[PDB]
Amino acid sequence: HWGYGKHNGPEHWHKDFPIAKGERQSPVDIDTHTAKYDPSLKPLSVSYDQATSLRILNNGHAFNVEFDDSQDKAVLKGGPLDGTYRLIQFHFHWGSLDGQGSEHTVDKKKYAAELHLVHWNTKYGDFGKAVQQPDGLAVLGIFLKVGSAKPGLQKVVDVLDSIKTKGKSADFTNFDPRGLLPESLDYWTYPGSLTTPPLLECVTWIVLKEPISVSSEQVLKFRKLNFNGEGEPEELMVDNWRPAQPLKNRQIKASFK
Ligand SMILES: [Zn+2]
Repeated sequence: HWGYGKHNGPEHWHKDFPIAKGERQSPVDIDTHTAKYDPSLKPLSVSYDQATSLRILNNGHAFNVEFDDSQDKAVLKGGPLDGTYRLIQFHFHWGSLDGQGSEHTVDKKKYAAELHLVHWNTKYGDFGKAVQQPDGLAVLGIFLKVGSAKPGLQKVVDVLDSIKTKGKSADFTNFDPRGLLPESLDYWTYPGSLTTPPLLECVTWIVLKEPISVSSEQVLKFRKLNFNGEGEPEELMVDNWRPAQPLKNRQIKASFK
């Protein structure tokens, strides 16, 4: 029964998921004055040309756009990573107001939202095995600010009416995740965790420096989603973000000077 309310939000998660107070929790604040350039970091390789989206699902905490991860169709490699990581889903976290919504922060700045493209390391065979490993997942995080519309998001926005409430799904084929990327692939990277229960410390985070812009109408449609199921009391799906956690014994590395 975890969520983002008063009685079940991030500050309660540790009772059921004690690693919430662990050594490698996410998100974190990215201090651009202490992150150090690492010349051994390689460019990211994002290979999404054969991506096969299947479905979109309201899981009661966000919505997931799901992919076929039974072949190396949409993969992330390079950067800080060893090996090949397959895209399984993306989702967002967003606010009730444009001044909050992101999970990571940059010099304490909160963005309106944050996109997470979730990938698992093919050496572990399946997502469920990957999340048990410290190098099991690679999550590409992309900030959203409100400004111009993002044309490549509009197909997602327009399906949201069909998945208003928890447990609803809809076919969602032929969606191209390349339309969600910024121009630059400059990034920060650090070792961390899932940002939702079970909060497993299995993620190499790759957070892009450059935000994407979405329109105020686009974000407004995110905020019409519901956390509840159909026929239950309506509670708008907003503020589904975990705040920054202690960095502890970690360094954030930058791919760029
Ligand atoms: Zn996420």
